[PDB]
Amino acid sequence: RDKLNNLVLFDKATYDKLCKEVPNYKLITPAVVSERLKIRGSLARAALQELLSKGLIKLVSKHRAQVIYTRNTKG
Amino acid sequence: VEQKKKRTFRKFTYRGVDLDQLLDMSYEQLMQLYSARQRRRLSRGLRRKQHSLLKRLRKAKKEAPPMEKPEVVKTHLRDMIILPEMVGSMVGVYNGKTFNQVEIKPEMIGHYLGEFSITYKPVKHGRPGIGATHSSRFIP
Amino acid sequence: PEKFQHILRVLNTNIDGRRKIAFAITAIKGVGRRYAHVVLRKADIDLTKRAGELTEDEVERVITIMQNPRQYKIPDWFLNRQKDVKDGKYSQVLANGLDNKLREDLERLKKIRAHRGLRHFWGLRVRGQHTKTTGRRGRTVGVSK
RNA sequence: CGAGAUGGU
RNA sequence: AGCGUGUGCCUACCCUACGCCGGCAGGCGCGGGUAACCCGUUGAACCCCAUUCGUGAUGGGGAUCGGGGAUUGCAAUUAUUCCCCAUGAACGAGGAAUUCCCAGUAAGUGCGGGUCAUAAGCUUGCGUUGAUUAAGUCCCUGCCCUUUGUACACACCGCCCG
RNA sequence: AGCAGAGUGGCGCAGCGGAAGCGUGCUGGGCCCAUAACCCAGAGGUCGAUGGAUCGAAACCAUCCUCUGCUACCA
Repeated sequence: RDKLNNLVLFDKATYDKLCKEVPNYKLITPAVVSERLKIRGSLARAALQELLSKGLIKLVSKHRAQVIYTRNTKG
Repeated sequence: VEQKKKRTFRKFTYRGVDLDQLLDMSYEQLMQLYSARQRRRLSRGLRRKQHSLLKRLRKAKKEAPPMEKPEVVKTHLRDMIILPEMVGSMVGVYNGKTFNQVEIKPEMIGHYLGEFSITYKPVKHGRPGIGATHSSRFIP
Repeated sequence: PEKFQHILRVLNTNIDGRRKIAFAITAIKGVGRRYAHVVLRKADIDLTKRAGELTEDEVERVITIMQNPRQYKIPDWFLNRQKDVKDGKYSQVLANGLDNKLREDLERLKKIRAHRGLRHFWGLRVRGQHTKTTGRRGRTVGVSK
């Protein structure tokens, strides 16, 4: 029997990584951000809306149960 | 009674009032202190020939020797509510075959007379008999 | 973030400063989901923040509202102690005060030896339930002699 | 071609 | 959506629109219906669209138990049923075994009728969303027909030896 | 005194340096019309004192304690 320990707010070692990792991923989604950065799904939802208003990522699709985002139109 | 303060002065009362005040109040005032079931029973209840117990109780309170307990009045009326008229009184309440005596403490107010005289014996088990389990079968 | 304090002590009980404020204060006994929302609504606190994001004067505003509901116009029909039997007051009872209020209620029933007080003392079901087939907590007994 | 006894209403 | 019920003939109770008071259960007033005519275009649930939570016995689960308020009734304590704040158990897909099912079917989802002064976790009907796997066999448990053997006929759960 | 065992978690037999060990007894359930055979699951848990390595001590190792067993003696 085991436990995760996901963060509720950022710190600079993980917030600078959020801004550096943007071009690396073909698929951007709250769950893949959560497991890869060790972040709660509600912080992953909030972080991906900021990058969209900064113009750094493209929204592919939205629905109640599933958002989808991708890299900024090249590569 | 065994305990000080209660319904006499300061922080222990019924709903904020003393025993001498509960003995001044009318049934119209008193039904604001009782809870919803006792309030419905007093509001709806004409009490046709159920006042006869209260006459026999106040006779026994009147005619007792000075500083000594009344004799028992014995009754079938298990669904009577304890009124503030009934405190410091001896009642025998029927049990389906016998009368059990009660000394009415003032903490009993608003309860039924039938709540203090119980209709059965607490269970304590003897060993299980034949047929109690699937393996218990008897062949001659 | 501010790296602020993320565990805090409120009414002789510990709150995790890591849940949403309306679900952090329900760690206090006497404070359910329904009552915690109404207290924060009278206290003028935004429900969106984490419990470690409240300032020192914001927690004192919530604590002073929980202990005196009737002066901040929380209704009488909301409260967990109504016409208390010994002194006629209306209030909400919290923390170690709720333990003692139940402790006094069970002894008050036992002292006059009413049927409720005897069922609580013998350890049996107090409300109307049957006892032949449910609530079993002993051991299996064999038929052998 | 494994092992497969017995019989209060 | 679809199937139904409705002023009880001794026996004394029915189904409800609309307005006003109350957080709620509920209360007062005033109309229609003995019914393809009134409740009623029977504004049903799952489902559908948007929000919040974040793998934590957790905002999953709701047993157990304290205090207060209505309604039925001649009477509610061993809590009739209903409403409100609080308390917050076991339980993380279940050992040897074992039941039902082949198409608008299984399973999911809610609504009528019966019993009813008060009241479905039962049962008997109705609609709505809607699959996977088969088109076969006699192996296991049984049924039908024929040939065959018997010391059975109380009929193999039979009869019988030291 | 020479050498060995025990010091339950459930009667009894005492495994091996992993928190029961396995054959057996007891108690309950399945299978059958039913009893035996067979199958499955249960039983509240520092196992005499004092030190030391360990994730760990009835069960890896010291030093004391006591009764048995075979030899056989401080008596």
